[PDB]
Amino acid sequence: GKLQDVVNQNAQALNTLVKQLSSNFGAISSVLNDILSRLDPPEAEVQIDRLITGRLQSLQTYVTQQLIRAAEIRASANLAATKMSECVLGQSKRVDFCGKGYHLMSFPQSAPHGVVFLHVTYVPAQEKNFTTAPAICHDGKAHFPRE
Amino acid sequence: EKGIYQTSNFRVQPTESIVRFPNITNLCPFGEVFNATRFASVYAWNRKRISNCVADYSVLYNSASFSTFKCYGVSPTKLNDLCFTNVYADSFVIRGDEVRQIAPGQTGKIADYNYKLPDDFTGCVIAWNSNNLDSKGNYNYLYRLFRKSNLKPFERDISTEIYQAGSTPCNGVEGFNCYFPLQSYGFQPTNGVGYQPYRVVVLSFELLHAPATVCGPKKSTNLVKNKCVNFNFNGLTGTGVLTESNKKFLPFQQFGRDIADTTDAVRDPQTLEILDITPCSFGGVSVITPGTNTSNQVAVLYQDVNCTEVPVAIHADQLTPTWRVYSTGSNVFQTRAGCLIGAEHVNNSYECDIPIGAGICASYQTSQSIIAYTMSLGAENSVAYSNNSIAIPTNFTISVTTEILPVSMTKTSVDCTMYICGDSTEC
Amino acid sequence: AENSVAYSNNSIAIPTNFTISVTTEILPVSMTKTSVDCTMYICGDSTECSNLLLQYGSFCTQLNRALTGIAVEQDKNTQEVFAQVKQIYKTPPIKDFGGFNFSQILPDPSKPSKRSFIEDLLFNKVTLIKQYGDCLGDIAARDLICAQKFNGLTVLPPLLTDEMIAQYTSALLAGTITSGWTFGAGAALQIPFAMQMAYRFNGIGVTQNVLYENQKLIANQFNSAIGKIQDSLSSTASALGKLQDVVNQNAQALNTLVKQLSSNFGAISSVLNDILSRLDPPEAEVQIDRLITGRLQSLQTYVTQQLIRAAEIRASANLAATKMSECVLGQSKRVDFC
Amino acid sequence: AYTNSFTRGVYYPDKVFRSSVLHSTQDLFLPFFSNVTWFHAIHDNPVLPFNDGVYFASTEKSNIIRGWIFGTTLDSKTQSLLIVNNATNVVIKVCEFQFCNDPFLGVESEFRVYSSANNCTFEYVSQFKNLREFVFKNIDGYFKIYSKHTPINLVRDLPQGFSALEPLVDLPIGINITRFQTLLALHRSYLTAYYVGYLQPRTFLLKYNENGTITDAVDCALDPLSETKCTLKSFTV
Ligand SMILES: *[C@@H]1O[C@H](CO)[C@@H](O[C@@H]2O[C@H](CO)[C@@H](O)[C@H](O)[C@H]2NC(C)=O)[C@H](O)[C@H]1NC(C)=O
Ligand SMILES: *[C@@H]1O[C@H](CO)[C@@H](O[C@@H]2O[C@H](CO)[C@@H](O)[C@H](O)[C@H]2NC(C)=O)[C@H](O)[C@H]1NC(C)=O
Ligand SMILES: *[C@@H]1O[C@H](CO)[C@@H](O[C@@H]2O[C@H](CO)[C@@H](O)[C@H](O)[C@H]2NC(C)=O)[C@H](O)[C@H]1NC(C)=O
Ligand SMILES: *[C@@H]1O[C@H](CO)[C@@H](O[C@@H]2O[C@H](CO)[C@@H](O)[C@H](O)[C@H]2NC(C)=O)[C@H](O)[C@H]1NC(C)=O
Ligand SMILES: *[C@@H]1O[C@H](CO)[C@@H](O[C@@H]2O[C@H](CO)[C@@H](O)[C@H](O)[C@H]2NC(C)=O)[C@H](O)[C@H]1NC(C)=O
Ligand SMILES: *[C@@H]1O[C@H](CO)[C@@H](O)[C@H](O)[C@H]1NC(C)=O
Ligand SMILES: *[C@@H]1O[C@H](CO)[C@@H](O)[C@H](O)[C@H]1NC(C)=O
Ligand SMILES: *[C@@H]1O[C@H](CO)[C@@H](O)[C@H](O)[C@H]1NC(C)=O
Ligand SMILES: *[C@@H]1O[C@H](CO)[C@@H](O)[C@H](O)[C@H]1NC(C)=O
Ligand SMILES: *[C@@H]1O[C@H](CO)[C@@H](O)[C@H](O)[C@H]1NC(C)=O
Ligand SMILES: *[C@@H]1O[C@H](CO)[C@@H](O)[C@H](O)[C@H]1NC(C)=O
Ligand SMILES: *[C@@H]1O[C@H](CO)[C@@H](O)[C@H](O)[C@H]1NC(C)=O
Ligand SMILES: *[C@@H]1O[C@H](CO)[C@@H](O)[C@H](O)[C@H]1NC(C)=O
Ligand SMILES: *[C@@H]1O[C@H](CO)[C@@H](O)[C@H](O)[C@H]1NC(C)=O
Repeated sequence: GKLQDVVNQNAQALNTLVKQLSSNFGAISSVLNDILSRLDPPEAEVQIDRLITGRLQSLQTYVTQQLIRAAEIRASANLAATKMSECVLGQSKRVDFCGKGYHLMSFPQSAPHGVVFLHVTYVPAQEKNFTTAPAICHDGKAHFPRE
Repeated sequence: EKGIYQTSNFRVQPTESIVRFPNITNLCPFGEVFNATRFASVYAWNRKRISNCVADYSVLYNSASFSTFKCYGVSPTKLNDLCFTNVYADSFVIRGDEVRQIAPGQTGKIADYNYKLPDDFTGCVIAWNSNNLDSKGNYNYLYRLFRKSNLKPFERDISTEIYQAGSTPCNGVEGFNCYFPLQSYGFQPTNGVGYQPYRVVVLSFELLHAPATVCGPKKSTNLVKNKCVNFNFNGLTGTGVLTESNKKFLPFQQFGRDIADTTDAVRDPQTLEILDITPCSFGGVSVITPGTNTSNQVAVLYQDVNCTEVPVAIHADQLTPTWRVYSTGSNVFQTRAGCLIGAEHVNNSYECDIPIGAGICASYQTSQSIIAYTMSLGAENSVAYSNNSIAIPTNFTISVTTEILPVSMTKTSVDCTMYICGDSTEC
Repeated sequence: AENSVAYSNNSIAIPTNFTISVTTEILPVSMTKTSVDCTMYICGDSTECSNLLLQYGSFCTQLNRALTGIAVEQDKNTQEVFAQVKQIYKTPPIKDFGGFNFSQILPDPSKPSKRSFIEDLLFNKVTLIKQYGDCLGDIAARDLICAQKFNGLTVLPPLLTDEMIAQYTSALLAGTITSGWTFGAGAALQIPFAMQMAYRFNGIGVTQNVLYENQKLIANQFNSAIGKIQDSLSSTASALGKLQDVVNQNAQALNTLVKQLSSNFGAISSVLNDILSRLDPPEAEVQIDRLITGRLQSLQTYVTQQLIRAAEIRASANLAATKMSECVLGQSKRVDFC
Repeated sequence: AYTNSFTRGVYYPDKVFRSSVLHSTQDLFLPFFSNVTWFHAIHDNPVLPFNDGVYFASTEKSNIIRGWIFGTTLDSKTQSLLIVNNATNVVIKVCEFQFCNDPFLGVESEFRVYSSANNCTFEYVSQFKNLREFVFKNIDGYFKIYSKHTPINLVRDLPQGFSALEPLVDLPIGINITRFQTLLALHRSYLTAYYVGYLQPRTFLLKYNENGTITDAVDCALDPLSETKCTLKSFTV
């Protein structure tokens, strides 16, 4: 779904830009050639300037939204480059950076506009209760475990 | 698809339509203005005050016998709906070709030496020719030819000093290039148009800020409060609920404004009470649905509205009967996000499916129905802590999970000239 | 301060004591969720203005879709930081944690609330659905939320309540204090608290006998440092500046949007109904189109600034989620990260 | 002879009610801490220019100040305006007078002001512990007057606080004005205590309290601190 969202948002932005060409923005018609077929240049200029203003506004709105989306996908790609070098080319001690559990190794697969990581972890399973102590006294001396 | 959608907004329509004009019945002296026996010359224009009467402009502009009738900050159609402030009438006689110069921002020497309109002029200019009443050889209409400067707007200059036009003075004497500043119109019944006399009346007023005495022939109505009505207070149209107020207006004030430049307080013209004005009930509607692949059942959330004020907020019986499945009933439930209608409130807790807000979610469960519940955070658990026990694991599990990340997006370009202009060289 | 190191080729300095330190780090997670009804902002109730607004296309569909995207991202921001574990670990009944005293950060057992003492101090310092339905009487007509509401501007509530967020933080605390770092990797495994502290001392390169021999000094230093945090929050009034900044920026942007409704943008009046009372539709259209163009420009400026602010608070919430999982569910070796 | 104003000469600039806001206004005002000319009398009244508007104050206890003469040349070649206060009304008259050299009123009323009233176009009539303040304005054929009166306790000069002037009357007199002159009532009729300031185009920031009253203002071109206050739209920095 994260990869399908990127395809959907961009197809939707292009479809909105195409559909804004049927707005007249206060002119007599949205069709430039129908304005040119009915009017002479000194008062056809009044209609064509309205159409020009509306279409320039539509394009500038599209380009601003593209710059903000591009900044978000640049941060996602920086994170994926860090995960490639820290989980596929090494073993990582950062908690939850390369899966859930204790990280052993990771494998990359390619996807359309993206990357899938397969993380292999160690998860402890079947626990028992025990009695425990911090130290052990033998001959007036305290003994601590080495590991 | 399954989700929750903002779709439109609800808005209760007004119930009555009131009009509140001052109780007055006198008629305005427009016969004494238009049907005067002798008008004034243009360098000495006559200014008459009009006050405290009922004016019916439609008689004037419909039953015209007029040639020019131009209204400037106002339309002639609306003139019988407004009330007016500081109404004045100017009146003079000029030549036919010089009717052109009585307009905002215009040259000539009627407009420059005799009578100047301002640029922010509100009012009307009325003209009609008068050759039957202003003929023979008539030499009783003077105008000025030479001044030193240009006049200000609404400034009258009546003084005949000898215009010095050389370098040497002329002390009360007509002499070398020293002229008498007024020269008479040479009217005859034998001229062509452009030299025949015209009679001109200029009305001028302010609109909609101050208390008013002059207005139009429409009848007042009762004052209805605590309901949504369509009011009119001396020309100020609007919509809302009216309520008694504690604002003390000073006597030169009639309206009050907000920070959005919105009229929120008004003084009644007949009673002298101060009322406050507030719009009707409104809000957003959200529609909770499963997929249309699944059902055609919906629940509706009226956002931050109390549940007993909904059949006021949407109107009861101005909409279709298929909007009154979703206005009262038994599936009516009050959340902190507003009022929810059409869902059954259960007492369990689940993982969230369709979020509503402030802890409430919704799902399509069991036949089938739509339910609303408080969501659960997770399974309750407890640790067996003591000061000398430990738990050690005896086995393990090898786990494999996935993580998906976006890397790149689609590269696009636009050809600006083909988007904006197509293949038009003028564009 | 100017300083100098006494470097030599056969000299070393070794420390002979230590200090237990407790410090504070504050991070923004989410911002206020808003919506605009554009037809009520641009046109009010006027159906003439409303029919003229259809000539400009789908600009309001576009603006509403941008604000709905921001509003959904705020609830994702909060889930990502606080819902990391799915077991609600209950507070342990008898507090015997080797001399370490956690009573000011745990929720109080007599009161049925979920907030701790320090969370109470924090919620009484940021000066921020209830005045909606109100604003009929005229003493409630000088506050700013009714003038926002009457022009189509709305505030939406968060999906998780404050009580729910405090239940999440209570469960994360109970898990750490009874299990160390085991509950973040799997099931929770209980260990006594001084043994947990001894192996964390081992994690920074000190032997565990240093902790067992100085256990009471270490617990006293910790209890004093918690009390100092509590005093500096209980009497100092600028500590949460990063959280107050977000509230201030949002309220200022909404106030500017409300005040732009009193510009005429080159028309005869900024009041649409006063244009409609004085003119008939062919010359009223010229004035209403100027007003429409100006108000659309004001809305588009608001929506663009909101999207850039939403991106900044999204990066801050990503950093908060990483700090939760690497400093609360583990011990970290990155220098100055925790 | 001079004094200084400190704050005096602010008026309501429109007729709309407003409460609990700040508002920015550009109009013709008298600046703060200007020096104003002082005319006193112990035992003259010259012609003074008009200069886009005039602030006028006068304190009195025995009713010496009565009306003014406005006009451009004051010598029967152009029109002029006359305002005269009587025992129980006021007489406004636009008319081509020939004014005396030192006009006054006698002990009972002796109109020793003019000598030939001719071509008379407009005429109007309607109904130290006393201070009265006036603002006169002459824009595009009108004559606007703002007024306020208050009980003064002070010993020599104008007080320190804040009073805003309310509108009095608007008169369509249609003439050109350059100078003005004050009319007194002398104790003995011999044909032979007030302050004057001038208005400047300014920008002011005004505050309204809960009851719709102007209580405080900021003159935006006084000093850099108030320029900061006007840029920020607040009284607190
Ligand atoms: C109002 O009256 C003044 C006073 O005479 C006029 O100012 C004079 O204008 C003439 C223009 O030719 C100059 O030569 C004089 O020097 C001016 N005198 C003074 C004292 O300023 C002024 O022009 C008049 N205003 C209008 C609009 O006519
Ligand atoms: C370790 O010991 C504790 C304490 O005896 C066990 O916790 C109890 O578990 C039973 C389930 O069989 C519950 O009914 C009790 O309520 C628990 N007691 C407490 C105080 O929580 C725990 O199950 C033991 N662990 C293992 C793996 O056997
Ligand atoms: C540790 O867990 C594994 C489960 O992954 C146990 O292996 C299972 O043992 C049972 C009984 O011997 C078999 O029926 C299953 O088929 C085994 N699974 C697999 C994948 O081989 C293992 O026995 C456990 N070890 C201990 C000591 O408990
Ligand atoms: C290490 O530092 C601690 C301070 O944190 C010392 O403890 C203090 O010792 C003095 C004198 O014995 C007492 O007056 C203080 O009250 C102690 N403070 C606390 C918190 O107990 C400790 O003595 C130092 N140890 C060494 C070996 O230098
Ligand atoms: C843990 O710290 C708290 C500090 O808030 C201690 O609580 C106070 O203890 C004193 C006794 O010296 C009482 O007089 C106060 O009423 C307590 N305050 C509160 C808010 O309960 C608490 O006693 C400490 N825990 C232990 C075991 O000493
Ligand atoms: C003016 O007089 C004519 C007749 O001389 C009459 O027909 C007309 O109605 C009058 N108009 C007004 C406004 O009195
Ligand atoms: C006319 O207005 C006056 C103003 O107070 C009011 O007293 C009177 O009742 C009104 N007349 C009618 C018939 O309403
Ligand atoms: C509609 O729903 C049914 C049942 O889930 C599904 O089989 C069908 O494919 C859906 N329609 C489309 C167009 O996906
Ligand atoms: C809704 O109205 C009822 C009756 O006026 C009131 O008791 C209730 O408190 C209201 N709801 C809220 C959320 O205030
Ligand atoms: C849910 O529980 C409450 C008890 O507080 C009860 O009043 C209510 O009727 C229950 N709802 C249903 C549907 O049984
Ligand atoms: C106005 O009066 C002040 C009062 O001290 C004085 O400083 C200033 O010089 C005066 N103005 C002029 C132009 O002299
Ligand atoms: C002034 O007041 C007296 C007192 O009654 C009155 O007779 C007179 O008409 C008034 N006007 C003038 C111009 O004297
Ligand atoms: C003004 O008065 C004089 C004499 O008093 C007269 O001759 C003239 O016609 C009057 N009117 C003017 C100049 O408009
Ligand atoms: C505003 O008016 C109220 C009601 O008369 C009064 O109580 C209050 O004192 C007034 N405010 C001021 C500043 O005088």
